[PDB]
Amino acid sequence: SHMVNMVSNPGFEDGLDSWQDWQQDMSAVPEAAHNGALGLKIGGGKAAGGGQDIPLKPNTTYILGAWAKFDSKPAGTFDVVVQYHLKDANNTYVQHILNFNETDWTYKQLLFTTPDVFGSTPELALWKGDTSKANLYVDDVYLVEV
Ligand SMILES: OC[C@H]1O[C@@H](O[C@H]2[C@H](O)[C@@H](O)[C@H](O[C@H]3[C@H](O)[C@@H](O)[C@H](O[C@H]4[C@H](O)[C@@H](O)[C@H](O[C@H]5[C@H](O)[C@@H](O)[C@H](O)O[C@@H]5CO)O[C@@H]4CO)O[C@@H]3CO)O[C@@H]2CO)[C@H](O)[C@@H](O)[C@@H]1O
Ligand SMILES: [Ca+2]
Repeated sequence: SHMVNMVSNPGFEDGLDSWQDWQQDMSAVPEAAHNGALGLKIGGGKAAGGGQDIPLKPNTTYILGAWAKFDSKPAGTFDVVVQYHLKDANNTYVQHILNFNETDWTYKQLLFTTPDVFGSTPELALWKGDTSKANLYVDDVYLVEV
């Protein structure tokens, strides 16, 4: 079966379309492509990233996945995250996190199950917290209902 990818412009083949650019250090470039013509490059030297809002169903399991690599050895990580608050008194911030520190193309995925009620709109974050000179490439991001 072909399962719908909920991520808009998931392979950056439409450049930066549908991705919020938080630090102005994102570019869609050939060298960052694992698939197709383009991938996302997040420039090194400081923490930077981007993301998009993706409304999710309650009490539902999702696959979150991505291909990523640093072009040189990072100090920290690049993280692919689905994050949202719970509707509780503590405003609990839930994060489903894939950590990447690899210097070769690497695919990782996780599965998570959403709560009964959301406290905020789920956000898919591509967060390169690493502050080394290493550039980060990411491509073919997936968010898929099971
Ligand atoms: O800049 C203008 C622009 O801002 C937008 O808001 C952005 C903001 O710019 C970003 O800086 C911010 O980045 C945050 C990431 O979204 C979020 O995913 C990340 O969360 C961290 C978390 O802080 C950390 O504790 C966690 O550590 C885990 C480890 O990774 C695991 O290995 C370990 O096992 O467990 C720990 C604990 O769980 O990692 C996660 C993932 O890295 O924190 C970033 C901030 O430091 O995102 C904002 C959006 O949410 C704004 O939206 C725009 O409108 C505006 O133009
Ligand atoms: Ca691509």
